[PDB]
Amino acid sequence: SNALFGVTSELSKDGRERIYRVEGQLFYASVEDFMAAFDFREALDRVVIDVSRAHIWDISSVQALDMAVLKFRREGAEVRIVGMNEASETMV
Repeated sequence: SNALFGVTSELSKDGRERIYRVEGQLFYASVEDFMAAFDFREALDRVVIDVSRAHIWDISSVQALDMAVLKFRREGAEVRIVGMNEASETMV
């Protein structure tokens, strides 16, 4: 479900970088919805995934973030995560 989390994004003026902003609760039950939030095929030099406003609750949701990162990297982007420390405090 995407009831408990949201993803928005903003593209740079040159179209070369996209920042995704994730907010709310990330649980294993919503992994497929989380994946569907990203456009992995976009021609980008850089992707930022900002999870500073999100809470990761389980290791499946960590692995889903890692997979989104890997998929952007395989499509040629330099990828960085912002807010991992804050998002990871809930990983219980």
